[PDB]
Amino acid sequence: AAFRSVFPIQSYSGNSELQYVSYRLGEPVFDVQECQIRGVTYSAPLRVKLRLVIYEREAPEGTVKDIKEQEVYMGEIPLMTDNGTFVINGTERVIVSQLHRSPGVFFDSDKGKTHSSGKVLYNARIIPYRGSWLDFEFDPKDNLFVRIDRRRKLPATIILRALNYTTEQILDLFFEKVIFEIRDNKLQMELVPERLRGE
Amino acid sequence: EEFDAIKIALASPDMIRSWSFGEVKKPETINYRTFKPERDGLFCARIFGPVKDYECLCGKYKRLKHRGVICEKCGVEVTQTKVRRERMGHIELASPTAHIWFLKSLPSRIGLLLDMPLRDIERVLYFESYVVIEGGMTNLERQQILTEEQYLDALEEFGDEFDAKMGAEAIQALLKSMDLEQECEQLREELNETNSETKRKKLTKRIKLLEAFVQSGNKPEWMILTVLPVLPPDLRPLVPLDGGRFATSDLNDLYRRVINRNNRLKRLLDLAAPDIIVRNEKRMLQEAVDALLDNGRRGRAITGSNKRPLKSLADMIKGKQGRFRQNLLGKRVDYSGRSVITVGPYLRLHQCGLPKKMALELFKPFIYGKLELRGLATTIKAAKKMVEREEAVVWDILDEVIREHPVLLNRAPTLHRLGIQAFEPVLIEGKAIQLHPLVCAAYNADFDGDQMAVHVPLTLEAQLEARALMMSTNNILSPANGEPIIVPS
Amino acid sequence: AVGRMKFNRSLLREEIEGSGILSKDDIIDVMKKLIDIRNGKGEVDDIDHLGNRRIRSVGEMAENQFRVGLVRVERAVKERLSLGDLDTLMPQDMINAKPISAAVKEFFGSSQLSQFMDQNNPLSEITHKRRISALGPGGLTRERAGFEVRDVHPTHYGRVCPIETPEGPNIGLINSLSVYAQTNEYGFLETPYRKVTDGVVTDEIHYLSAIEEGNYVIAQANSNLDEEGHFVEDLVTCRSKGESSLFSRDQVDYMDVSTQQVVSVGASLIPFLEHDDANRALMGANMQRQAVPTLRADKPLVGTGMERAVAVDSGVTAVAKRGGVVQYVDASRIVIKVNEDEMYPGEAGIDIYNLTKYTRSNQNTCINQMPCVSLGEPVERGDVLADGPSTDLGELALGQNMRVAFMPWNGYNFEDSILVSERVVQEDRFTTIHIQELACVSRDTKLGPEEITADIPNVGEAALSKLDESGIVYIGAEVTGGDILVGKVTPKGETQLTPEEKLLRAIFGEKASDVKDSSLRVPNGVSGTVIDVQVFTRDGVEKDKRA
Amino acid sequence: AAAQVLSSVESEIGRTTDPVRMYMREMGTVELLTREGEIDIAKRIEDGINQVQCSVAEYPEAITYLLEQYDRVEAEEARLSDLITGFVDPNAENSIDPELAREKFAELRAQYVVTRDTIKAKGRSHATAQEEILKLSEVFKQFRLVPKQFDYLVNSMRVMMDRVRTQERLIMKLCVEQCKMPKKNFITLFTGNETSDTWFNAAIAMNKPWSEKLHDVSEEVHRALQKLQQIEEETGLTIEQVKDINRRMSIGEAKARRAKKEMVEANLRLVISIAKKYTNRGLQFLDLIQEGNIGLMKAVDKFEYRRGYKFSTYATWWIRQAITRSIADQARTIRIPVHMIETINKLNRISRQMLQEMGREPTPEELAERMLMPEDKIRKVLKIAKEPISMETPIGDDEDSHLGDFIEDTTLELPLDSATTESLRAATHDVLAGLTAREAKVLRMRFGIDMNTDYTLEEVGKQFDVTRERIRQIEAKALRKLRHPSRSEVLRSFLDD
Amino acid sequence: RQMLRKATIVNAGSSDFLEGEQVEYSRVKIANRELEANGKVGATYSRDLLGITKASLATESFISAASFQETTRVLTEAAVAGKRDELRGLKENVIVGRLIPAGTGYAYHQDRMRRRAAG
Amino acid sequence: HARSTGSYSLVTQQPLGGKAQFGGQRFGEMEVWALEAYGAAYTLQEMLTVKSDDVNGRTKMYKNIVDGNHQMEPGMPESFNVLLKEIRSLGINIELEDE
RNA sequence: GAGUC
DNA sequence: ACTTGACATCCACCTCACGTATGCTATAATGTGTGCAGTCTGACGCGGC
Ligand SMILES: [Mg+2]
Ligand SMILES: [Zn+2]
Repeated sequence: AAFRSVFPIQSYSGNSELQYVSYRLGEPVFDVQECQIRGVTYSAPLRVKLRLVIYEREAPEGTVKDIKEQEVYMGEIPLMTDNGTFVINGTERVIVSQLHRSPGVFFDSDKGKTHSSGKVLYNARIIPYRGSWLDFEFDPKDNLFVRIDRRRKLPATIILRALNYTTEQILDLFFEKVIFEIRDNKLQMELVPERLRGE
Repeated sequence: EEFDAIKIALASPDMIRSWSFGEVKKPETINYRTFKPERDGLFCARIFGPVKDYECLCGKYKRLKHRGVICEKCGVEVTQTKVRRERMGHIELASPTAHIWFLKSLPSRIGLLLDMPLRDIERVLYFESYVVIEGGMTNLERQQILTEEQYLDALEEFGDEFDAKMGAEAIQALLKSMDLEQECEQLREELNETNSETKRKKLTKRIKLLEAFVQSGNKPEWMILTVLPVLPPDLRPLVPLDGGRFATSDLNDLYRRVINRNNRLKRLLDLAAPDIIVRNEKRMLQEAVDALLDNGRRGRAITGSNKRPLKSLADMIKGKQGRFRQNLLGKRVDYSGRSVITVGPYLRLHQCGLPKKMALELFKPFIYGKLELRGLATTIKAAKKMVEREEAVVWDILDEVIREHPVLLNRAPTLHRLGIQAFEPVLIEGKAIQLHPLVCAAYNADFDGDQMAVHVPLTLEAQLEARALMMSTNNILSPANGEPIIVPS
Repeated sequence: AVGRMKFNRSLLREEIEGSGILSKDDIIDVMKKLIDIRNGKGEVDDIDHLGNRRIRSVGEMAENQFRVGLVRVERAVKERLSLGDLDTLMPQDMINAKPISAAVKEFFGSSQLSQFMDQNNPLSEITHKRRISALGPGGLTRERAGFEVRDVHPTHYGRVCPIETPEGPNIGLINSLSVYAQTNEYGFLETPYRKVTDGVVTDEIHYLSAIEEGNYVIAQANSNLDEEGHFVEDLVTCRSKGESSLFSRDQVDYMDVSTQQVVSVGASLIPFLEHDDANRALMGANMQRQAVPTLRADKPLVGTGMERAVAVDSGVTAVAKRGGVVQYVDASRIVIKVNEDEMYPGEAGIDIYNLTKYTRSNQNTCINQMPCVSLGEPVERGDVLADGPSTDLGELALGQNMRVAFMPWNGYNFEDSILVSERVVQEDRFTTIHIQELACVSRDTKLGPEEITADIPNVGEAALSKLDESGIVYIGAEVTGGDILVGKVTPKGETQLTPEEKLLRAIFGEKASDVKDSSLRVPNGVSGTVIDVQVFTRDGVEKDKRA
Repeated sequence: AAAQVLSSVESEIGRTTDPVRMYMREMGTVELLTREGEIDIAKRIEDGINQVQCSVAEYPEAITYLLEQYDRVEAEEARLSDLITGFVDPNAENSIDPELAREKFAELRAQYVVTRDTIKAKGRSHATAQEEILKLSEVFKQFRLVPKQFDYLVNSMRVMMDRVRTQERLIMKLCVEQCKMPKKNFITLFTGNETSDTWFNAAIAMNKPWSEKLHDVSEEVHRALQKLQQIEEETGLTIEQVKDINRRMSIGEAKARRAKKEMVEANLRLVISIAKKYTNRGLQFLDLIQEGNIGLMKAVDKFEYRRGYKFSTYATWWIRQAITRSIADQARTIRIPVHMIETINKLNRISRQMLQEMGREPTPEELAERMLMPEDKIRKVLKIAKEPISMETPIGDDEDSHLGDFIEDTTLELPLDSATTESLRAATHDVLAGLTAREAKVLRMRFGIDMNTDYTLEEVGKQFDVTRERIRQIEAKALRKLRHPSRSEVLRSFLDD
Repeated sequence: RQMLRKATIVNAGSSDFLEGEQVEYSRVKIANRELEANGKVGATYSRDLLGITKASLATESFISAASFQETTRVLTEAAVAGKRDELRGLKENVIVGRLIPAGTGYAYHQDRMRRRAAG
Repeated sequence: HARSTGSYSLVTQQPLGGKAQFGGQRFGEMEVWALEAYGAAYTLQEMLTVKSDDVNGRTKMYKNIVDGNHQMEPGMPESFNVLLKEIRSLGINIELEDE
């Protein structure tokens, strides 16, 4: 997962590149009991096959110049025991499972929550794995504000302006337009029945 | 030194000069190889006193025979190390810095005296905008904020009588010039006429500050600091861990960076540097002083090498882990012991079971004393060696000292006064202490691993108060209800 | 994958997977759902729903921390890629290791989720390994925590045991996984259930997540089963969508496999849980965790059957890989000859079990394995061959069983105080095994080399006699408080004595060299048997004869 | 089109406390004129320096000073170093051969003598003599003095101006603040006469009964004119030319000061980039960039436009130097000198090599070999390497302990220890009384027993009456006495101390 | 009784009273008795109620107050006023390691009090 | 565990903490309050001085106890001096009034 | 991390 | 009981060697680099809006 996310690692000039092939776990340098004795961390070597490829500037993208490759040592990775334990400087340690609020969307309501009035305050929370946080909430007079990286409160509409939506496109996508024909001196709406709903 | 009363007032830079026994010029602490303090450095013995009892730096003058002999070469007085607990040093800042507490702590005395809101003063101090000190020219008045562009377009036309500046220096100046007496009178008359009720409360507040200030005898210009006093070194010590490692106080880090920046200040003054870099350096100056006093009260908190906050002087005072709550209203104590509680059915009301080895240690000194009276111990050194060899005669005499000595039992929580009570303790071997069943209710104690402490009233008066006022037997009725507290269950 | 799945299910989309970055349409549509709820089209999702909370195992934690090492390394990598010459310099000269190993040691070493194993007993270990914390990075704080999150959420059913959490401030934060419960791919907790096809209880097992659980209608384990077919009662007892009550046979969709699936492991071991209030129940589980192995293992007479599984899984015992016949039995080695049926034509059929005997646990406890079977005996795959300390033949043996009588004694049993017989001492039951580690450390300073010697100022031959050549304790020595274990000497500075001490030195005439007694002594109160000694010499300095 | 943008953004600045943001904003005003933009100002530097050097040439004491200082060093046999290394240093637009020095000095002395007789003849600067004076001023200009000794020369003028200003300030305070005489009238008379006292009484000659009551402080008033008039004698420069030189030398100096500022500003941005390259959690941002600034100052001052090479290249090294040397200087609690510092650099950079090549940790032996020195110095440097640790480091996993709560103080003895101390002294005096008069007093002062001062064996002998060795035998006798167990039963318990 | 410790004056005697100033209820009663028996200008007062925190922060002793909470603000108050603490109460003595003005210490403490009366 | 006298704290000069150091147990606010309710001034002062931060006091009282005196002879809390100097360092003038 | 109420 | 003579030991004080402090390196390099973790509790007083 990590490898493909970053790789392949391309240089500035667009002619040299670093590519990832595959990895290998060695046999552990130090055994279980022994590491216990000397105060060592129990680990295996990780060695990874990496290839340096060089394009030419002048020839279009001719990978025909230089191809160098090898297996480099990238350090020792702590190994797990047969028990499911870990050897940490000569003492037995365990990593505990961790509950958190899962990334995605939280639709939260503040029932009472705040106010003498006792007004209903709705907030959807945007939780990533990795990155800053997003909060959308209702102002007391029903106006929509954003907390960006919960810094403070400003108008939601501005964001869509940044995404190059004119006020016209905004209201189009949100609200439902109604056709208002003006003929002679009479004004006539294209009305759907279930808009009179309790009118 | 026996005193009646203590006064607290605004300090003057010159008073700091009196306390201070020398100027701390260098950020360095000590020489890495020769572990002596450096020159005019933070632990310099020339200023703060000699580290070792009756022995100067270079080692010319050791011995009791020498007192007060001030070493010609090194300049250190030969005396008690104890002085390093009390002699203060001093630092001359070339830029008068503002005192953060007087500014950033609400409502802020500076702001209230000047009738000036926060941002104004801030932008002044930080060098974001200029301000009018005093104009012979009627055009502008006290406390006028201007931008870079407004200062030049206004200085083009006039000048001479026109005084405006930037920073803590300017604010210091505005403080000296302001007439406290006059302003008292001004505000009195305003209040005597239309008194918008809310506005009137603020008018009262300002006048009370002023009168309080002039009665106390404190001068406003003292809010701006020129001299910084430096804490005695023993109070911010530097010591070696046993493993070879060193631990030093965080104040010393802050102090060090304070000195660093201050020295670069002096350098850039000498250079006559462009004022942009000058202001930038003075901002850092204030950063370090303000971080020193109260870190994080300035906004951006300095972190330690980890990520955890560097702990400032103020923090040492205020916190619950600060000196008041950890070291002042409560403390670590001698002559105390502790362990698990267990039943004593045979114990009578005023008695408690006290484990041998605990008691042995508890009453060590009394042992030694009475050992020398009966001559059973040649001297005290022999008495120690006797105690370590645990002879049966030791116990006989221990018992005799312990006779009619009442000792104190404590359980957490100490809810009401009966959380601590006195008993005649009687020795039992075994490692658990025995308690009377009747008093379990008062302590809210029960046998399933609760731990209790025991203390020794040491003086005759202590023993007295324990047996009379604290004795279990004397206090049966609850301080709370009129009813009996020590009751069966 | 996680964020994407839950996000797409929040707005009622269709694609399961997605790209990491937020596509612009997503943003608009959620603001739509906010405006919806403000009008009343849809309603609010709960913070504490088990579908709204996700768990991190090992790999995903590892994943994240590995990515961080990578980030820093990327700055370095892209930097050195452009300066130098492209042809003659190779990949191996490019690559740094420091920050990789740094990131790793930070995770494993610095993390608060990484802790000392609880090795009081097999129970503590096994339980502690499956404990689940709400704290840590990206997770809840003490002040940030009100009532809602700490209290009992209905979704914890069959997933987390409700009754295993530390008392005091951390209560509600840390909980034990229930028995049969496991994590799906996504890091959501699932619980297994039996399918019920039109009234008939099948043998088919289906794991459901919290989300999926919210949908269907499931009968409790206690409902009575009609001859491996249908139900006893025409109106039956079940739960669905977070509430409980009555339904007819035909409406029955699913069912619990066993009662014990609601309970954690520790709690499962307590027998008549049914008759114990949860207040004390909770305390019970915690108590088990603080129990200590005596030497003698007496099998628990009143168990839940679960003691066999507990033992087996703890993994402190030896289990038979192959089965066959036992060739050699030692209180140190168990060697086993395999069934010819199972035996690989690759290697020989000889399985080896060197047993671990008498080592030091973290809590000062003793770690002692005892072989269970006898010589030349038959065993099969998965037979219990040697027991850990608190284990009998197959079973968890936390302790021992005694004849107890309920009644008052002359105020010796007052408020839960315990009266015990001398017989307990006499029979050596509940005699604890402790193994403590003591250390001695020889360095060098400006004051000169500290070293290890038998020579110490002003001590009797009492101490001298118990020491070897180098100043070392003899193996098997019986030692008490005040006794010196390992001799050490440290260089003193100047001795500036008071005038009185100057004269006295002269008078008795023992000058005494410029040295300090640094020797390691037995702390007072504790006393016992030096069983083994280990030494770590330096690489530079020459070895001691003891060495 | 710069400062007015600062204003709109500073209006938005919601009390922006970050000095980071403030500095970046301000330096953002100043753009960098490139190419010869810098060299524009380089020209102006050189012109200012030369103009004030023309002033030095015109001032007589300059040549007298030069010859006098040379003569001091030269008189002591023939030293090439010290004061000769400080002066001279004539640029070629070296180990100094006495041959060329004797030659180069010759023509200046020729010109000295030749510039004398013409001046006196008729006028100080009558036409012809003004032509020859210009010729002498061109001879001096050919030299460029080393800045150190040059500063001392400007201090021979600047300080003179300060004495001028100071003495006038005293006169003006005494006259204007104590008496009250129009400075307006002052202008004309002071310029017109200078040399004679005609002005004083000409002023009083316009009546005004205030000039009448001046008798009381008359003895002080014109006598203070003494100090002013005396400075004239001492220097021998005429008032008219004094004025011209002061102001125009002030001109030269001010050209340079106002200039350097421009250079600094346009290269501020360079400092920032350079610093941030080594802003590794080693010191701290602000600290480093301030030091970087210091490096830039160096660059501006030593840079010559004559080199014809790019500014950025040269300055880079000055600022980098400032940064590097400054971490070494400050940073660490224990200050570490430079050569030590660089050895440390070697350490960690080769650590990486050896760790990867050998496989694991670098043991001292192999490291010793690979770095070209003896093992001794390896282990030494190893332990010295470590920095100070936080006193209030939370070692309490729960904020139970700031490591201060571990600290034990060996300085203060226990009350147990004090018990040791007091009893021992008491016991000593008790057996002291058992000793025979003079014997007791001997030991008492020999060891400063109950006497602060322990006199040594010879000093004891001085007080007694000569004899040193007799006291060594009294010593053996007193030892014998106190070894008696009957007396030392009290002393015997301390046998184990 | 501790909560009603302080009062606000509407109207002066001959002292430093005035409009709205808040002083201890006991000190005001002092003025009462002296003035009314001799005549002099009276004071109209209103009794003021201060819960817990307020009452603690208003006490004579700034050591007491500073020991409680709000160390920062306390210090500035006191420093500016030039306040003088005579060490009357419990906590004051406590922190100085002095004998309490109560119980055992009351007999001896009134002894010390008459030592302050004698100059 | 139990302590008579042993290793003391560096800055405040009180006994260190826990059985770990052979430390003296901490006497908290609440516990102090107990003594307060009784009239008991001397025990209080013991806890305040001879048992904690007064070096001269504790040492002197130890040996007087060993000389069969049991006399108190109070001193001055070293924590108090610590406190004083920190106030001076933060730039506020605080001084002990003579009677 | 666990004990006490 | 005390001084002389001889030698032996030790503390002082001055000398020699390493430690310390500073200056220069001249292709060109120039507003961009840190850094994230704080968070949502919770009733409250105060100040400001
Ligand atoms: Mg209990
Ligand atoms: Zn000296």
